[PDB]
Amino acid sequence: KRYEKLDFLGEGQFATVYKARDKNTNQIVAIKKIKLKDGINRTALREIKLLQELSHPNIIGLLDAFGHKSNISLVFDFMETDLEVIIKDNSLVLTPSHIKAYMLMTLQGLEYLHQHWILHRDLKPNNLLLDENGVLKLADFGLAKSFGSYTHQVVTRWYRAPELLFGARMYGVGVDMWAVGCILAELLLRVPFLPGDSDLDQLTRIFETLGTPTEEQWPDMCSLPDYVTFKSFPGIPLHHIFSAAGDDLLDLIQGLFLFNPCARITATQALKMKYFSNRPGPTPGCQLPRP
Amino acid sequence: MYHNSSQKRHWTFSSEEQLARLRADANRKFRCKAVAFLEPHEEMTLCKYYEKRLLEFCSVFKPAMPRSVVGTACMYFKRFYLNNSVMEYHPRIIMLTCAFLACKVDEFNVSSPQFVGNLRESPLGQEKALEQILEYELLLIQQLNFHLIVHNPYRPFEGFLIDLKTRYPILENPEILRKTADDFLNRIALTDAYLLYTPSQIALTAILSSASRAGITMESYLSESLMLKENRTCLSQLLDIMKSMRNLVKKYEPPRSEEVAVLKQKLERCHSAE
Amino acid sequence: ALYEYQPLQIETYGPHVPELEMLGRLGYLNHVRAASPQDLAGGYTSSLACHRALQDAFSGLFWQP
Ligand SMILES: CC1(C)CC[C@H](Nc2ncc(C(F)(F)F)c(-c3c[nH]c4c(P(C)(C)=O)c(C#N)ccc34)n2)CN1
Repeated sequence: KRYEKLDFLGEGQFATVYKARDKNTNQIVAIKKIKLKDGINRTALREIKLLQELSHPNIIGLLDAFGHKSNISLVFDFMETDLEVIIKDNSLVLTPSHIKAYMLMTLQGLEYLHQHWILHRDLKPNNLLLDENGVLKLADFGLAKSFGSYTHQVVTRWYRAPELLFGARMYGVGVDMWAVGCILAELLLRVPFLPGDSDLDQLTRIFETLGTPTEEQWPDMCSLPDYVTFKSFPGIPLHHIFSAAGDDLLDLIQGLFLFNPCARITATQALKMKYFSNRPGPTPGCQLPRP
Repeated sequence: MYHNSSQKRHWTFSSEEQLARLRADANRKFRCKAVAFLEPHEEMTLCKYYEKRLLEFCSVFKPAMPRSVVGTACMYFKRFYLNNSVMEYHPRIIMLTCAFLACKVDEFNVSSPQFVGNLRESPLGQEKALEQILEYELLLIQQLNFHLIVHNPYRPFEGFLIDLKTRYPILENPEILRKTADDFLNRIALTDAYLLYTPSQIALTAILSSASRAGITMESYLSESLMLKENRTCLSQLLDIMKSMRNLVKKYEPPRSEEVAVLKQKLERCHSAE
Repeated sequence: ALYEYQPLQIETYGPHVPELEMLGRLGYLNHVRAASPQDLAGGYTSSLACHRALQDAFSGLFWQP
């Protein structure tokens, strides 16, 4: 097209991603070149249909789409970094203000997104792209879906909420909220909070670390279709897990890891929590660490 | 959401004079390319006829295709032929590509083989049609301008019924309106209205048309429940918008069978040359 | 440099939409399907469905091209 292909940024299941320049502007873009009698791949049509209806600073902008026949290339702005790389950077310190800023943008993007009746369903640190002005964008809307009208397989396992793991068809923002919870835990612990190798082992580590739920905690848990009773764990007190976390952040984390996804704080409720309004400012995007 | 949609922004036109213009343009622009012939009213008669064809396709689709797919398909077919001639892209084919894209965008997961299993042909025809559908799927999408989410009136319609059941016991059972307001949404769908007014306005006009058709004047719903006593010009802007829709369903005449047969023969001919 | 929650002030060009938590209080949830126990345990409520239906009814009702 009008695009120069600079760099292979990576490849995963549905697309190869290239850093590319339009022969039209100074602005670098990220072209996601989507791979194959189905017609144009649904994960591309998913990003096209959603990102054309979302206009928020904390959601990735679709710039263009082009292609030929059943192949397509979605063009997005290039994001220099992502939250996974920030979390994994061993020589980069996550001050509480950095953590608050990342969380704030994530929740603002999510609030907008949930207001527009969409779930990302694939929040994890690598899908939280940072532009070079330090605006975190939600990105990789390839699993994102409209709610308030699904499937349990969604969200990469370490961020997958227990209601997803118990086979919940229907869900709402709590799948994103638990994933925010997990991303928050990993901004704190600097490693996967619940790195479980299977649906069974993810539920085990959930119940090991946070305590096994009850019907006092999660009213109709037992009605989830892939439910099985775990042994009662005590859980590890959230101040023994997150010993740097203040009571406000633990109150956040607590509400982000509430077993009842109904009780689990929404992006709006989370944003109204005292954590965000308290004395350490959420860092300006300009001053977030570039890894 | 509609109020910040690409539909509102780009696909709800200021009047039918702007519609007629985009169409009359594209007929001329076809001729300018083709010389480097149906008249615009004849393209319109055919697009009316093939939007009927799209509706029949979507209505018999063997995995039960949702109204929000069918409405999205029909909307893609209205938007396509605003800016493209039926003499460049054969409406028969583009209708399938409309349904196809709409199945995918509305998340109605149906594989290509059982998509074309619905076509009333031989399997060679089904394969050839599938191949044409896949030939035009990106074309369609480029001509829809990558504005793929279509706000149908049907969810707005559910919300007004919830709102009426809750807040307007003047209309004791609102659900009695459902049939004739659906029939009126179906009639509004054949018109230009989808390109001219909002999904909520269409939904409310359909409700108030069914209300009026039952003799139940719901003026107090508009003034009192919707709070347009506060702003009576917004009440009259609303009433004007709804008046004009009832006039669109009034002025709409179906394409005649005997007429469409001539225009079809012309269309086939425009496609067999060139 | 503190944050303060300010809602999104997206203009809907439509009637006032009754807040999600008020829908039961205001009696709108009498007119939508109750979310079943599996729905509820997944975090899906009758209020989500209701709220979106009402949001869509009202959105762009007053808007002129
Ligand atoms: C290594 C870093 C941190 C610095 C470059 C990269 N910059 C960037 N800018 C924009 C986009 C967007 F969002 F615009 F595409 C994307 C992108 C999004 N999905 C991707 C994938 P996948 C295949 C997981 O979808 C892979 C893989 N592998 C690679 C890149 C992307 N990346 C992000 N990673």
